[PDB]
Amino acid sequence: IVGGQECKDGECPWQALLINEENEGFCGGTILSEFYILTAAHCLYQAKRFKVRVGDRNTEQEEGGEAVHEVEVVIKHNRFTKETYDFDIAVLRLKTPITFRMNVAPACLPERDWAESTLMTQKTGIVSGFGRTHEKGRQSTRLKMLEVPYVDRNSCKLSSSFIITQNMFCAGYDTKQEDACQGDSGGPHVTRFKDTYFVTGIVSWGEGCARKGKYGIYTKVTAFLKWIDRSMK
Amino acid sequence: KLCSLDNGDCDQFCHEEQNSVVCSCARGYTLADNGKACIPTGPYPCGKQTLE
Ligand SMILES: CN1CCc2nc(C(=O)N3CCN(S(=O)(=O)c4ccc5cc(Cl)ccc5c4)C[C@@H]3C(N)=O)sc2C1
Ligand SMILES: [Ca+2]
Ligand SMILES: [Ca+2]
Repeated sequence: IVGGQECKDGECPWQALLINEENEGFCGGTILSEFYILTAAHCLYQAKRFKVRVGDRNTEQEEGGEAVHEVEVVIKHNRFTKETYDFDIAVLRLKTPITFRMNVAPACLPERDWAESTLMTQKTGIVSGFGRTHEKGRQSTRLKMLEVPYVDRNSCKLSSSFIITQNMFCAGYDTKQEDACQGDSGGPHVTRFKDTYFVTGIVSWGEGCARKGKYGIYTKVTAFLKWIDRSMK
Repeated sequence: KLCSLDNGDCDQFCHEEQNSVVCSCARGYTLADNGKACIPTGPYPCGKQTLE
């Protein structure tokens, strides 16, 4: 995350982190239930073997709330394309159930029509992660969050040197230097409504990070709610 | 205006049926008696920042 603030105790409890064999975070995920993590399909190519860490806020220290979970099944969207990053969505079924506690809790899945009409027309969503704090920086050792404006789909398309499909939306800022960045990918974009936080996106790609005239591109979760349902059996 | 008037007074999901508002809730909540509020079933309901 570029700009924004640390998630403070309790504030980003649906954050997960995909960790490589080196125990290093390479992508984010969102907690959906005791057994299921939402992430980006393009993330599955960042490492051959990986695990999921939940309950983490500071990778430098043991807070006691952390839990590593083995992945049992990787459910990649079959239509995923590396060339356009279209269908950038995967669900992970965990071997052992997540025990919800302080800093560990699921984000809500919304219903499609309500979400598109009510959530995605709000001013802002919240993206979070352990990713890079600037385009060329090192990843953050602190979990961060960032409020990101929904961006008008036609401006986003005008902005972009690449295709924005019906499975993507844009958020973030024209020139202000706050954005998601490398290693946030697969992480939560959530929308707050009356103090309840709903998954609205997955961190997908950008042209750099926080570049002037460029936006954060996110997987449009509301286009995959039946697909997610089926995946969680 | 129904679901467009302030979410039909629903805590969460608002649907217009016939010409009226019907409210509902994410998994892990039940609709209260008033038919609008969403009440958590058990501990750590979805979408709530944790306080303990
Ligand atoms: C269709 N293509 C899909 C993949 C893609 N990556 C592009 C890119 O410009 N990159 C530089 C920034 N990075 S990044 O810093 O790893 C990154 C990742 C996810 C992001 C998500 C958001 Cl929402 C914003 C910025 C992001 C930056 C992604 C990507 C790359 N080389 O890996 S352009 C592009 C276009
Ligand atoms: Ca820690
Ligand atoms: Ca920008």
